Amino acid sequence: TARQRVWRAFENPHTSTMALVFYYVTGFFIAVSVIANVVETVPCGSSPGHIKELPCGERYAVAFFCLDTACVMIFTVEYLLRLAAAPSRYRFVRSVMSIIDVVAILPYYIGLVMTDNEDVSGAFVTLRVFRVFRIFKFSRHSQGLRILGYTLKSCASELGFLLFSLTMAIIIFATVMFYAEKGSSASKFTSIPAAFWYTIVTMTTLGYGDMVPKTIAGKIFGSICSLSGVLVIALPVPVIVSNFSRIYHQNQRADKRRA
Amino acid sequence: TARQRVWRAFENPHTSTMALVFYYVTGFFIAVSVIANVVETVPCGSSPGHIKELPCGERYAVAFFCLDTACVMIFTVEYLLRLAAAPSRYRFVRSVMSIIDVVAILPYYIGLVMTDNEDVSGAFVTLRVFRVFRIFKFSRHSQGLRILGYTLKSCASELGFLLFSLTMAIIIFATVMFYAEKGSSASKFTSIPAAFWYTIVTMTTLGYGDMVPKTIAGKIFGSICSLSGVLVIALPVPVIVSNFSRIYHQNQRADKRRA
Amino acid sequence: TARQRVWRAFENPHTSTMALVFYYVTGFFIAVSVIANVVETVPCGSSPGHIKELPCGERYAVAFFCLDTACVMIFTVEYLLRLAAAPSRYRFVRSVMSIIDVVAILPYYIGLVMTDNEDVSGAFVTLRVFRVFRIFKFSRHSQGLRILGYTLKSCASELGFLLFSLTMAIIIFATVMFYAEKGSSASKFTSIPAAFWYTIVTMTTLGYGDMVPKTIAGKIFGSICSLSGVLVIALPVPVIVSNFSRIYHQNQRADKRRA
Amino acid sequence: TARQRVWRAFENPHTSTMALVFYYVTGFFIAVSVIANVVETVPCGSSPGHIKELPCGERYAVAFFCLDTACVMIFTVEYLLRLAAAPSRYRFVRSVMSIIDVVAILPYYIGLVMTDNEDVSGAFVTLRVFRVFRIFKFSRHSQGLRILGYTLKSCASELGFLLFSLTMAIIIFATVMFYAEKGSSASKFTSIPAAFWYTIVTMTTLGYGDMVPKTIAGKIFGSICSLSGVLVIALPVPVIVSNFSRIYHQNQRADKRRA
Ligand SMILES: [K+]
Ligand SMILES: [K+]
Ligand SMILES: [K+]
Ligand SMILES: [K+]
Repeated sequence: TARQRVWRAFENPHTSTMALVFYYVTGFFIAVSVIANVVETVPCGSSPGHIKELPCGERYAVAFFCLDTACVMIFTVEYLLRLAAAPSRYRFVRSVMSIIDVVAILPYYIGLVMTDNEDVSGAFVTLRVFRVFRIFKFSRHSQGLRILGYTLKSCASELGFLLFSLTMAIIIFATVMFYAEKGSSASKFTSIPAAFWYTIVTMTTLGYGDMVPKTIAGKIFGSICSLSGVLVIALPVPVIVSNFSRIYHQNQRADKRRA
Repeated sequence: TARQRVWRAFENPHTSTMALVFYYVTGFFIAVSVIANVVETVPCGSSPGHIKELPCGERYAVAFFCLDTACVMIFTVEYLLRLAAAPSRYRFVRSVMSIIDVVAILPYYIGLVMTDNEDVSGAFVTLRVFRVFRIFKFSRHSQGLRILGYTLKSCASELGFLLFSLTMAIIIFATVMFYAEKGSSASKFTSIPAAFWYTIVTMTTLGYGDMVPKTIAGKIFGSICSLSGVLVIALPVPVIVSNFSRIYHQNQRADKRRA
Repeated sequence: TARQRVWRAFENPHTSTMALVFYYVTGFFIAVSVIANVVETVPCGSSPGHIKELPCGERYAVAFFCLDTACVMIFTVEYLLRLAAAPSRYRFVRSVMSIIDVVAILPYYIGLVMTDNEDVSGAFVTLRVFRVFRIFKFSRHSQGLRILGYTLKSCASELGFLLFSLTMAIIIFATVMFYAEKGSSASKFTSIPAAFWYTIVTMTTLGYGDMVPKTIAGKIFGSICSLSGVLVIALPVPVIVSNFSRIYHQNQRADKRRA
Repeated sequence: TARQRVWRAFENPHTSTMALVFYYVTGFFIAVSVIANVVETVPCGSSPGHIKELPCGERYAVAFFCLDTACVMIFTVEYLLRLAAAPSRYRFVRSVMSIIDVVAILPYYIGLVMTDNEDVSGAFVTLRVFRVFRIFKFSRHSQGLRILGYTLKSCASELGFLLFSLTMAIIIFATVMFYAEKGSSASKFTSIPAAFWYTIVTMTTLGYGDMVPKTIAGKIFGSICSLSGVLVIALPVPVIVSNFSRIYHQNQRADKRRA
């Protein structure tokens, strides 16, 4: 029944002090890995023996590699233990969180096996991006009751419909703006996909201001887009508020049910 | 009983499998026409024998014309069958979906009969814009768009009042901003219609930043406009969500009446 | 009882057809006055006998003066009739709407009596601004049930508290940003009142981008300001939604009470 | 029974008219100190005998110092009486209003004892910033601030979770934007902390426009970030309004219990 004990330690950390300490140390390692990934891109000053400043990941490549490999060893042993402790190993692997784990650790090994092609580009940057997946294990650690997550799932149909309507509106407004502004001087509306950027920025009430209309027709349709954007940004608030109230009351009723 | 069978197959595609196949085929062609319209404006890049990169709709004008006319023939045939199978031709034409189909289908024929004036300026832009309403045919492919349109129809007098109040506030704030900003050096507030743009951008909380006040009075009234825009973000939500909720409740009442 | 008849015609337009036609013609004159004020600032092209283009109000000064004086005569006779028809003339004058009327018409007469000092500045622009008050008579004409107005009055305490808290937050964040950014190169945070503009723009989620932080401390506190701005723009929506629902239900219950 | 009478006069200014006078006097001095802090940074304009316009706090450093020390002596005396009249000195000091008073009152004395190092850089900025918390003493002058602070205390774990989730999303989006934008020419995404600014600006729907993506991948992920920001505008509203409504209901329950 050893698998039962280790699985109970993993899936339920507060039951045993050993489970709690393992949970806390692996959370600490997750946090240090995230911070190391963020910090290795910060340029170090004083330009030691170089024309320009180097990032922390290049000036201290060995140190950051040691930190990354320590974090990856911890994550790998933890994942293998979870795999060997799962009552249904196939079902555990089919879980989304196991997918997050595997896609978080495998970038390191892929970078290892491509050491011969050290000058790799496009795939190297993509692997370094995929290292961001380690953050998603925080929600395994900050696994507090997902009342907001449950309410977001409660509005999944509304969000899907809102995204479809947003796609329709974006295409329509982008067509209109491109044809209203294709002819301006040094125009940034060089195509309908180019106006996708303006439309998505306007309908979310960002307004960066890099692409702004310069024609009277362009400004009229940009105003229509702005009002549609006000509606877009404003709709979800009462929906989420009502759903959150309902779910919180359901959870309190379940609490008084279990008591 | 053949024409009415065809008509009910049009209304209810899920009944007959052949009707469902025709439904999915026309939906796929709608999506293809929309994507072709969006893509034909993209610059091809490194145009062969041309310094400037031509749009893909100009590099391959023959291929894009053939694809467009294929989609247009499909739409015209489908509309003609919808006209023949419809019991009341006048009322069916009066149905808003029929108007959408008509306004999406003529632009191709208008471009056809206008081939003598192939050197036009402006009108071709309007026709190519009107080609975008092929998207609205997707209303026939979703219950969400149908209920959204019903809600928008419900919020007609109320959203009209909100648009009227927004127009009032826009004129007031544009007046005060033009008069505060007309004297500035190299000012963009050259008139009150010119300040309509700044006012509508500020209320919607875009803030592109192309027109910003540069005087103390202008900045004061811009702050007032910004706060009024914060209120604008909230003004139409009660009406929209109340009408939508009423429609939702009546729909669930009908659904339980079905049971 | 003539005063009774004329007062009933004024305060209740739909009772008599004469009252309705007078109401509609004075509304038409209000609209034409508003449009004339907006249009007289639009620059006329072709620069007739001038170095630069003239606005419609200067190229056609006589025509716009005739239009303005016709509108002012109509407004003046209407206001005098209302004054002579009011059962309590002092109480009628004490009404806010009579104040709006008097402040809408008197700018014209003040401009008349200052014809000797035709080169007046600062007060002339202020009078032309005060001509915007004619728009507020639309809400006398579009006097439809102010459910939104009643709900806004229902939240008057909440809005007052929100403005006080907004003033506190603006002063605090402006102090912090000015002291974080007083030393940057060519800094636009030249004073705490200068940073009032940045703070009010950031806390409303405009982000024009003319004043942006350039220091690490400035960016940190700008991020705190941005989050506070998200809260500011987001709070009023559920409040107004609930109040609107409550007031609409109260009004429907009053309707079924009167029936 | 004199000390406790003084203490209850401090707690309940409306009881004794002399207590109310002292209350309004200290509130007026708080407002005066706040306005003096704000105004002393304004450039005086056309400095006599100086090319650069000095701030009013430097043109009249003696007058502003005298006004500041008057306000500080009033605050120090008022705090000393609050300390003497308080029954439990330790607990009263532990009360948050006492901490606010202390942190607002020391900066003047810290500047006093530091007069030897009158040539400091940076520390004086921190002290002058800490002078802004004289505003928070207005919490003693409003029930709205008190209930707002109680609500913020209630939304402690939940708003902590929201800040944690915002940090997670900010790190993820900053990573993807830095890696999409690091290769651009003259890019402002020089690191992941550098892209923290763009990410937090985009989620809050500011869009200053100083940092904008200039690559197709960057624009795609910026659009995703913009939509996530639209969701951010709605995420904390349910918690805030639910806790505030619970506090409001309990307050009305207590008020009717008073009746
Ligand atoms: K901007
Ligand atoms: K916004
Ligand atoms: K914005
Ligand atoms: K903006």
